[PDB]
Amino acid sequence: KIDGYPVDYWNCKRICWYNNKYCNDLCKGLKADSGYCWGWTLSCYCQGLPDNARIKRSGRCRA
Repeated sequence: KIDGYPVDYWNCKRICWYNNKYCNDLCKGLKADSGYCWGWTLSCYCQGLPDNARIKRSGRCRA
């Protein structure tokens, strides 16, 4: 059970896709039921994912 800012795959989306629920569906895939993106500049923010969740991976748009 971990919480933080999960990204997509190459961090090409500033660690946050775009819409609010747009990150909840992907976060839910990582078991992060409560997953919402800050529509401002705080990247995505989901809680309830595994310790191996992919968040704060750093690295510029890898794609």
